Amino acid sequence: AMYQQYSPKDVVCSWNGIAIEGFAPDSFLRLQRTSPLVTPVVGAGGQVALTRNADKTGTIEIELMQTSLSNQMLSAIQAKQDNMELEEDISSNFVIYDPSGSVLATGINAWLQELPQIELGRDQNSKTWIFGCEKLDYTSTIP
Amino acid sequence: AMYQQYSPKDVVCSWNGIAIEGFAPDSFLRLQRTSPLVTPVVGAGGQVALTRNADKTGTIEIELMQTSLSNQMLSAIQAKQDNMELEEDISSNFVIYDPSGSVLATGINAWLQELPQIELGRDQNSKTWIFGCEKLDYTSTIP
Amino acid sequence: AMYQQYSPKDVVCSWNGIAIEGFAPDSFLRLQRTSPLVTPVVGAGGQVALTRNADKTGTIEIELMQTSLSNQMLSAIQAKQDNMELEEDISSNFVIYDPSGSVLATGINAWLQELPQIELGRDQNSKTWIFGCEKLDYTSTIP
Amino acid sequence: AMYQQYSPKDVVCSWNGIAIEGFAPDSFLRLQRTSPLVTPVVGAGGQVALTRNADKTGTIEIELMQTSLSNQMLSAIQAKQDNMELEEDISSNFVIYDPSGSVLATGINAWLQELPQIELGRDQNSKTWIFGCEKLDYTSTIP
Amino acid sequence: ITSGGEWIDIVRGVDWLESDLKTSLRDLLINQKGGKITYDDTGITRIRQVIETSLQRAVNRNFLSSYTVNVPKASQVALADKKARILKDVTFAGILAGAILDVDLKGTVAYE
Amino acid sequence: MWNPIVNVDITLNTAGTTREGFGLPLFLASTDNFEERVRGYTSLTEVAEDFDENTAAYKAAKQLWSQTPKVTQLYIGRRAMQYTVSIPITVAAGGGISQPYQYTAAENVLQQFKTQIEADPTIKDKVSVNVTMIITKAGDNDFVKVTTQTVYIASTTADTASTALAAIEAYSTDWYFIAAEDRTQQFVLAMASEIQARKKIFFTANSDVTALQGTELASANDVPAQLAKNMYTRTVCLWHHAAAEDYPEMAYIAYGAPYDAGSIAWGNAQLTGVAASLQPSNQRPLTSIQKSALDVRHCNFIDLDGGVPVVRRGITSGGEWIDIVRGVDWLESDLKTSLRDLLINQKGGKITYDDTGITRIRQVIETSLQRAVNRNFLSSYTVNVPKASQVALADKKARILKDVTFAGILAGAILDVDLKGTVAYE
Repeated sequence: AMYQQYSPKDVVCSWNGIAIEGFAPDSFLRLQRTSPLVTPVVGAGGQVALTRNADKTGTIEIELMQTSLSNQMLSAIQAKQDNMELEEDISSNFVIYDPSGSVLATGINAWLQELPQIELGRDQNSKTWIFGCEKLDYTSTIP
Repeated sequence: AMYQQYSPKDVVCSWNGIAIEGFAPDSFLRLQRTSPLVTPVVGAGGQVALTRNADKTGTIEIELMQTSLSNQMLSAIQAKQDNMELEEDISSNFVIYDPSGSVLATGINAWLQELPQIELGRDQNSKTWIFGCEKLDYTSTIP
Repeated sequence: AMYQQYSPKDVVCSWNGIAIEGFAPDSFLRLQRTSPLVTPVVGAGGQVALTRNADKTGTIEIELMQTSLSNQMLSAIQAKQDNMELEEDISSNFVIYDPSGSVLATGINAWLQELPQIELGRDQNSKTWIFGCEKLDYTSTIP
Repeated sequence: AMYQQYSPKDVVCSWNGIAIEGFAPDSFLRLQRTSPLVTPVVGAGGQVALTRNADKTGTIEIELMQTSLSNQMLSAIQAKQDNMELEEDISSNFVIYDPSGSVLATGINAWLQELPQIELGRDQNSKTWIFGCEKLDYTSTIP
Repeated sequence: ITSGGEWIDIVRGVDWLESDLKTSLRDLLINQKGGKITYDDTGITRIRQVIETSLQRAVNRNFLSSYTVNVPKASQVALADKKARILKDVTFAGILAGAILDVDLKGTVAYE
Repeated sequence: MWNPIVNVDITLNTAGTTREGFGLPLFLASTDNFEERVRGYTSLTEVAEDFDENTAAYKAAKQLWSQTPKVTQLYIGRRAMQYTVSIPITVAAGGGISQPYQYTAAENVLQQFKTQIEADPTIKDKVSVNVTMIITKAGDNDFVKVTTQTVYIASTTADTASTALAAIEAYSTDWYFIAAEDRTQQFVLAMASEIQARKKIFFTANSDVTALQGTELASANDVPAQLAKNMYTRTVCLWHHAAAEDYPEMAYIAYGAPYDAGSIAWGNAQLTGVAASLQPSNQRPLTSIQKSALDVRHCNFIDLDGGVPVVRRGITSGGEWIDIVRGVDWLESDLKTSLRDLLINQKGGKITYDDTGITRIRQVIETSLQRAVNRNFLSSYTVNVPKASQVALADKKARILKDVTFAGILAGAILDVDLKGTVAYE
């Protein structure tokens, strides 16, 4: 037997009600936790006690093509959020749909954290957008 | 004469009662001690005295394919352990079976320490799971 | 030639019939005298006369891990001594066993003097217990 | 064997009927006694006599995040106690629940002693609240 | 001590150890609700793992001090067992810790 | 039957591991406890059932399994027996045939028993009776026993080494080492002469005090000297005071039996629970002169390096190291098995009598010699085979291949060291 087949074409990302499209040629998505699950402590005599970290935030980096139209939407969304009172909410779930199940995480209460760097040359350079999340939840299809 | 032949096919890893399968193309397993065995101290006159460290913990890094089914099992196991009281035990022996004897260590009272980073591109990227252990025991077949 | 090797693993402390275990990662034991042996006095003309102090008390500070089980025993022992008449004895010899001979002192008629400070954070903090002694005796293996 | 595992997530503090939440990133709790248990006296001839101090008060310092909602509750509680007659009682037990047993003390008849200092910058600064107690009792699970 | 000379502690500890092994392997074999434990080295290593964990549970109590486990290769099991769906030839060993109950003492007193 | 889902039989008896190597031991003893001429056992517990603690057949087995790792199996042979009767009965025969006899109130009683036996139509033909009285074999009977207070019984071995060895070989050929209970000069020499014509090794002990004196082998005539004079390369002789009624030969056998052939050295061997060779008169370790006297006879002994006993040299009576003999025998066996596997399994084809078929045999011979080279037993080898175009036609009709030869070279080891030095201020 062989495992399920991966297909970049059938990967869809969404946030704030819009769909993000125009993935870059390579490495168009990254997910990572901020801190590890456990932190061991070893005494001078060799005894071990475990600390279970409570932090569960993370980061979602999505990278797009230079002339993708999704760049305009994110800039337009960012411009709106700068003119909103602190009481108004700016976070939304970052949902990734992948029929192959190669992505195991979803972003709970994600926010926009950084803007892309812009570079120009003879060829096209990608643009990286960075997001945060209150809790990067890892789930699976229960065997 | 020539030494025994190595065979990746006949290597099996197990932990928490499940079998971990779907090794990555390269470097699918790593074992290492946290501290050295001895630490010399040299005085201004050249005398030497040896300190024998009591720490014996270690780390076991196992790396799997992007779409391997063993990724779901570990996520499902991790999700359960987050909803358990501190009094309940979460450690188990990490047993590696290798008929060639190229692996000399076993993990005593190992725990899950970190979750894999997720990246996507045109091709398939591996996923790294990291474990700890109270005592990474090195054994051998007595000559 | 080289001197004897130090080993934290083979250090055992005892007091009041119980064994104290679970040493902290660093600096888990300290011994010190309260006063110096001699105190010179110099006149206006340069003459010198020596005073030999009779005080020989000291202090023994032992530091343990945050979740060590020896913390409970000492608290339970302290709780008993608060409900005892002044005529009852509360002192006992503090014996340190060290095969390397790097510790040269023992506590004669030691008592519990202070309780640990408790602090909590993301990681584990040690707990310091302080003892006194009527006479901190320095001995050696006679050459 | 290894000791019990510490977990900041499962630590709960309570006082005056309210629950205090929103611990700071580091060192969110501290407990300490005001005076030592014993005070030795040494004569000129070397004799020793012990004084057993009767003081058992202490201090509990709990530190919270800048925008934690528990800051408002404590300010509102403090405002009420300023408009109460001296005959009315203002003390209450400070109870700390910790399943790992790394905290050995509880505050009997604790009162609010100081208000936090307020500082603002580019980032978030914590706020420290200080309490007293008639008797900082150290207890343990009897072996 | 029992009438046979063996300490009660040893007898009771051995019985508890057997019970723990029996419960752990039972929990592994049950709860395969929709799958198999195949009769190959992959399935045998999973049993090795639980046996080792259950013996480590005894080592943690300071009842034992060390242990070893041996299991057969799936490529050399007789085919009668594969039809009967049973695993044999599993063995292990252990070593006991001990305690102190009496003391013998001698001393001297002198002017010198 | 109903079996538990998990079955756990925990016990408190510590156990050790065995090992498999080249050759198995056989102990030839005077016994009547079973009918078969050879019977095997796998542990000392089984041996205790058939034999009592005071028999030599039990001491030999007890010595063997003292060493670690253990030997997988042990064989015990049965010698022919003759029984004698006197006046200070029951007679048995092969197959469980037993007949009692009785006369009521010496030559008259013996003749009464003889007449009763010779009149019995069931057991008489399988035994013989003669007048004291003597009972021996007869016809096909290979087993006979006599038991029974006015009548006394005795027993004695009633065969030579040659006959017993032939009778035991005609039953079981699976054994390499052979030791014997009997230690008389005649039987030992006969057995040594017989084993020399076979691919087996004969371990024996000795305690003759006349062996510890005299350095001239020409004049000496004890058993070790006679063995050395005959150049019996397949006989191993060990000197030990306790060889009167104890069997350290089996411990020495078990020292190296569990291991592979040709890859170990039998000298400087450490035996568990075996004391050094002591002078019988004052129970003190042998002096250097007595050790030299044993040395000239090619007889082994247990030496003390100063605090530890160790068997020294480990050479056969012919001067050849035991390692060489055992390695050569294993090499022959390996060649024999490999060529047998090639020749068999041609189940539907041929090995034609041309160069194509001869090269295939060359290949297996070379592979089987490379197996020995890998052990570090040999260091190099060569093979030569005939051309199919020059083989005589008689061989082609007989379907046999001849003129195959090979050569090898041995590796060696180190067992002693010589050293010199100096000390000075300069």
